[PDB]
Amino acid sequence: PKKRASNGRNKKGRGHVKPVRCVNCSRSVPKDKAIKRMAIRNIVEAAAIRDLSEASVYAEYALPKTYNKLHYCISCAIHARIVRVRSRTDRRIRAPPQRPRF
Amino acid sequence: TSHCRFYENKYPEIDDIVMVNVQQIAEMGAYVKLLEYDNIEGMILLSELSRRRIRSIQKLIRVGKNDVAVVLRVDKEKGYIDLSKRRVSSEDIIKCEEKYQKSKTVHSILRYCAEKFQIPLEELYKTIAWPLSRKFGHAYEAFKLSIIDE
Amino acid sequence: KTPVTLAKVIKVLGRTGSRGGVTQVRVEFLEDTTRTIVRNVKGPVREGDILVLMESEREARRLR
Amino acid sequence: DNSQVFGVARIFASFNDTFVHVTDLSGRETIARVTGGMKVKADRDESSPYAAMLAAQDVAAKCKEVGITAVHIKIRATGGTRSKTPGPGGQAALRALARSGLRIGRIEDVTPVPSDSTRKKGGRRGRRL
Amino acid sequence: FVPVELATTIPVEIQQAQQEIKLFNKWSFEDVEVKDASLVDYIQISKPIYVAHTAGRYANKRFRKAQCPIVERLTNSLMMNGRNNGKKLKAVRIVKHTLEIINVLTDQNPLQVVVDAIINSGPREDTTRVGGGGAARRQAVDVSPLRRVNQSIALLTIGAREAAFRNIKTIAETLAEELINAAKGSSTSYAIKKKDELERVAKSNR
Amino acid sequence: SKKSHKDKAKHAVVLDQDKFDRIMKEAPTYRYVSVSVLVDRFKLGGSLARVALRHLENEGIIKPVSKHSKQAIYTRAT
RNA sequence: CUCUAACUAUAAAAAUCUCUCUUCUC
Ligand SMILES: [Mg+2]
Ligand SMILES: [Mg+2]
Ligand SMILES: [Mg+2]
Ligand SMILES: [Mg+2]
Ligand SMILES: [Mg+2]
Ligand SMILES: [Zn+2]
Repeated sequence: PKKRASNGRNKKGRGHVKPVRCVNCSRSVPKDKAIKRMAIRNIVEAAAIRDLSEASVYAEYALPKTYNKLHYCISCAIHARIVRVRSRTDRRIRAPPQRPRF
Repeated sequence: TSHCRFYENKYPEIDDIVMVNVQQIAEMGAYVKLLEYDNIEGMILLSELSRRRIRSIQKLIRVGKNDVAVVLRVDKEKGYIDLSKRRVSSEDIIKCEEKYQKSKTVHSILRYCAEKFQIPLEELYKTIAWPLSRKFGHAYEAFKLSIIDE
Repeated sequence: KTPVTLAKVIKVLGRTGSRGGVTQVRVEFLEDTTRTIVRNVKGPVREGDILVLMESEREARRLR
Repeated sequence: DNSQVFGVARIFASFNDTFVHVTDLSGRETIARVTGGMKVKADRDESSPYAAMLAAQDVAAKCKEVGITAVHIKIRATGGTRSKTPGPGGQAALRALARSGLRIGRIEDVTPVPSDSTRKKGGRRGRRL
Repeated sequence: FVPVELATTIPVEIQQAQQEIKLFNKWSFEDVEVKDASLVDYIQISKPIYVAHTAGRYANKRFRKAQCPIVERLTNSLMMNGRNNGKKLKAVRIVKHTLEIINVLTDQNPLQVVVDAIINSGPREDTTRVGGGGAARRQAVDVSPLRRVNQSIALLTIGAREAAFRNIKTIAETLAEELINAAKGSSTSYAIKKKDELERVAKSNR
Repeated sequence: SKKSHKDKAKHAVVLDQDKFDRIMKEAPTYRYVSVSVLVDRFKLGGSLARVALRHLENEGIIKPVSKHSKQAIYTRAT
């Protein structure tokens, strides 16, 4: 039976979208059923911020960030802990998991 | 008595392919007598033992027999060796067997001489072994020459 | 050389490892007390111990 | 400027055997190439942070002998059609490079990112494991 | 020194100046100090004791094991085999004989020799099982100072035990030899040899 | 049921005159004397280890530190 | 009744299974 009224795709009026590959297993999966995660982070972690600051010329370097949108498959997304199985009454909710920190 | 390593130093060198006779195994790894060199034990790590996944320690170790080996790190203050067995190529084991056989033939000959003369094997090596290895590069080749050319 | 250094724990970050027998702490050097590392300990520790480290660049990574 | 002789650190961290490869400003001149697999035994802990740590210490010693005192970090992932996410070792390589006296300037990420080109390896269903 | 008169005549040496509590009325707990700073507070030479034998609840809470006198912990770790498991007076006698023997060889008040041997024979970096079965290895980690004390005591007693086993020398003499050799860095000692090998193995598996 | 040790007699079951001059000569210069120490030098069987060890308490050749059974602790007389 | 910030990151191998199933009314 229908487990998802949206079918998981989130297409609703296209018929076909262009697939994208998984970052882990390289699964040719449609771009909308290709759960996306925008990893924006520091090129140097908080573990080495002090070390870099003490041992860097150009006092108060901006310490540029790194940006990458990861296109996971769905099997990896279940397994690589990105997305989790949910209650059938919890599948309703599409909001992100409540603002990890405020 | 059997002592006095064939090569230049009692302690080993860096990255020198070695030639082991295993004696016992502990939990950490195998402490193995070195027969290519004089007597000093080497440590073969468990994680660095087998090409295949480790499943049967005694099937591969074969306590009481000889095998090939490679040295990774050495200690030059009191004597300690780190050894590996996984990283041995398909062809290097052949040169290892031939070197073992020739060095063991030389060892047996000179041990026979020392046992007949009751003088420590080190002194007989002092008078015979390494000046010969300096002249020809191999004591066994020089022995064959002495068979032909005196 | 013998670069043996000491490090007094300021906090213990739970117990990690597949065995469940190792712990993870945040150590701060006897010198330069504003410079800290996270390190794995294999044994009973609490706030006050002084670990002995042969390394200083190493940082603890959760054992799985 | 107080005559800080500059180079570019130019770390390359794949998911195995990270690279630390310092060069001059031009980049046509290569010095102190020593890599991660250069210094480890397990043939697979080449990507481990300790391998990159040791490689970074060696390049720091070599370049300090050379005369270069400050370096420019150019972090590169494996790039291309692959995962192009930075390897585990390169981060520790950068930390160890900043540790050993060397001064740090203009960290950059220079990973090669494509315009969705040259179909990825693995087949349609990809690596099944 | 001021022998107190009583209807019962305690020996003079037991009456002399007894605000100077000694271990076996022979060795002074003062003059004994811990060279290493990491293992202080886990070696209990600070308190005085007249016997290396006390029925103390040193195993109720988590960390009272440190507050046990270090000589008492050595005694408790000597009594380790099925054939001799409950016998502790024998262990006290063995430790006493070891202390006099160590006093004979290089006087160096034997409590200091015990402390120095314990400091030296304890490993500073160890390993743990982390391998996920197929890729099973060892993994380098650090040791707690309390576990350093525990492990040093353990290998010292094990070395003494297998030195005494089917051997002419008594257990006290073998323990004294092990303690003397571990006071220095003499690799002939079994405990220091195990320490060195374990630290080397941990180095190999960073 | 083995034969690995291959031990010899390795012990003077009966004391001999030259061995007596020995035990007397290094009666001093052995800064610690015991049964095992005495037999370590191959010159005493082990039962006469106690015999020679007790005999040295004749003219104060060595001094007692403790005389508990199952062993003995003696230092050189100074 | 007034607000848009923090972050990572494991995939070794594991095949198969024979009976026999039995009422609910004050
Ligand atoms: Mg279904
Ligand atoms: Mg979806
Ligand atoms: Mg339409
Ligand atoms: Mg799967
Ligand atoms: Mg009984
Ligand atoms: Zn995938």
